[PDB]
Amino acid sequence: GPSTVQELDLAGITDSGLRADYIASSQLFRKIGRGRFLGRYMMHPAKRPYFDTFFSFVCYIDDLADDINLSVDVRARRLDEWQRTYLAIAKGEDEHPLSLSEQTDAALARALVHTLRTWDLPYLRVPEFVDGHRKALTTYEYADQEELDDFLETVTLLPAIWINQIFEPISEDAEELCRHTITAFQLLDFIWDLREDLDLGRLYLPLDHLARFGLTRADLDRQIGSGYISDALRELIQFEIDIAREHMNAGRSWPQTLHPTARIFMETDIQTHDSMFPEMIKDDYAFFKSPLDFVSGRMTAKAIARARKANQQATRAGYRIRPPYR
Amino acid sequence: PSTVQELDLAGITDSGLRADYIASSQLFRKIGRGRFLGRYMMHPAKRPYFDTFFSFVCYIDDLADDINLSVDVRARRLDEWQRTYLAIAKQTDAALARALVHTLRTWDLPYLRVPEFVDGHRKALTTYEYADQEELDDFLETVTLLPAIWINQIFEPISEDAEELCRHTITAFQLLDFIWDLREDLDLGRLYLPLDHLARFGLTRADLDRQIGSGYISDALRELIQFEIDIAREHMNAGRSWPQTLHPTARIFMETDIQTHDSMFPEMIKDDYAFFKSPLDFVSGRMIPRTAKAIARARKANQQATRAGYRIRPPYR
Ligand SMILES: CC1=C(C[C@@H](C)O)c2[nH]c3ccccc3c2C(=O)C1=O
Ligand SMILES: CC1=C(C[C@@H](C)O)c2[nH]c3ccccc3c2C(=O)C1=O
Repeated sequence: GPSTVQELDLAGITDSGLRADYIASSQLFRKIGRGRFLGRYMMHPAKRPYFDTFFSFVCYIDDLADDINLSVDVRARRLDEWQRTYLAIAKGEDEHPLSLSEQTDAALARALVHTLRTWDLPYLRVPEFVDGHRKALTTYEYADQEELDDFLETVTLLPAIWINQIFEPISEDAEELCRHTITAFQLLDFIWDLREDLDLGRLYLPLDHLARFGLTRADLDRQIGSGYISDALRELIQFEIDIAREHMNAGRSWPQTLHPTARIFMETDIQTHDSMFPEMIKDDYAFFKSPLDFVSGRMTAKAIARARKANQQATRAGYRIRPPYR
Repeated sequence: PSTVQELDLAGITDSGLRADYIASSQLFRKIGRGRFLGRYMMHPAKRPYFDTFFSFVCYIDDLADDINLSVDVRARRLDEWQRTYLAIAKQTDAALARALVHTLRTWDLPYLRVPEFVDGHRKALTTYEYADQEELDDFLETVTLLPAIWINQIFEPISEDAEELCRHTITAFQLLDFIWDLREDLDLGRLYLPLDHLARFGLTRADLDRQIGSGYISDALRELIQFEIDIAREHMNAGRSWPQTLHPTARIFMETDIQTHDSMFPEMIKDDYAFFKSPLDFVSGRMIPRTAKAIARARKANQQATRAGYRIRPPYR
């Protein structure tokens, strides 16, 4: 964009090879993150290379894990291939990527290592996130909350608490409010995608939550999208929504514990996910009874103008991003 | 107004067929990534057909383009989808295929020629540049214009001229896409501007690879870019009246699509082609205010069509 050179210059990212990897990672985020990419313009320009690269990493691994053209075994192999490339770059054994996928892997890895080391994040623990995705690929149900927490801690919350530091907290409360907020987002995703995930063979609601309402997995498979849900399924849906609400409410202060330059982004992201609640609930949970055809809370202009002012003011008040890793 | 209610309006009552349409519509929602967002402007009774057709084009495009698979594996997988389709024309693979067959037969389209579209993607897999317009035309004809002239029929033309206006318009959209996504296609190793157009200005692929997105472009590259833009704009101006040759229910869809693509030209040219000098920051297929308003006007125009007495195409059976 008209400000990409401004962004890399403000961050002090001047090596020509490193700049190219940041740009490649940002373009990959544009392509895969799509609407999420526009959130970059709620961030301070000097912060955007790191915001882009971190989101790019999470979105890209998601995309490998979700690619409908690959079997689960081929997805697991692609995750292994990315992890191998990442670790080699992280350890300085760097290989020489040949294929397009290998080149993409390596460019993201090089920018990511630099981003994580810039922010004193545990760059050598990235494989734990990847392992969590690889495990999720062959995990089709969760017996109880403890089992679901394994997925949430490794796939959802590990990267969340890392980007939380890039948001530059101003109070010690931030990590815990981060965990509640992103948990709520992730639980919202499970509820919203219930039909699709069930069609993929995956139940992200804990089996003992179904048991509490006398329901089996087969009950859910038959009813979601069927035209009819039972009273017991309505109460289970309401149960899971209430869990999401409580996490959203327990994390509501998160934006106020973040640097002013990250606050509008997360205020806007919270509002966007908040809009999922009435869409799933209204018209006696019509969302779950039929495949509905509508433009949802996503598929942001006002926020960007407010952010542009907030970012200019931050700079004039002496905001200075920390220097890039050498 | 749910997918179930749209299938009801279309008269599609077979339970297995309905489930196949629902699957094709869910797939389109999943993978579409903002392509064909005008789907929301179509008359609800026709959405099962449009969603199945778009799902088909998106799915094959994405499979051919997925660099998580080798080119050789993508050719095999394209070939396998081809053979499965034809076999059915006589698991999500079979659902899409059954819905596609039914959509195509409902509209008197040559449903047995679907493999020519798949096979054109198969051939482009191993093609990384085109010597001239003639070689590029071979690619346009099977991958781009073959499905365009089929969905044209589903738009219910009111004049034989629709097919030619369709060809002009979609050719302009496709050419525009090559220019707009030049940086990404180059990164993926694909040059969609014919080699002899480069030569006209003394340029090689290395020049484009070096300059696009670098902060600098040469006068020769400016000229090549304007040359390709002029070709696309010529097609856009020739095909622009296409909606006036379509049933009124299809007009806001294509009027808005034409207008959105027409918006791309000044974005690419303004400020001395700044578009080509830095990395792209545009996200395609988003629900901007313009589009939302169009969907609102289309809702009212589709209700007017029904009040005027719009007979729904009888589904194939
Ligand atoms: C930073 C961030 C994060 C943290 C991420 C970059 O690691 C996030 N994780 C999610 C899991 C499911 C649904 C939404 C999210 C999100 C966000 O929306 C978000 O802004
Ligand atoms: C019907 C249709 C079509 C016809 C397609 C459904 O066969 C189309 N082909 C394209 C190639 C490159 C960029 C845009 C298009 C489009 C459209 O935008 C469109 O509406």
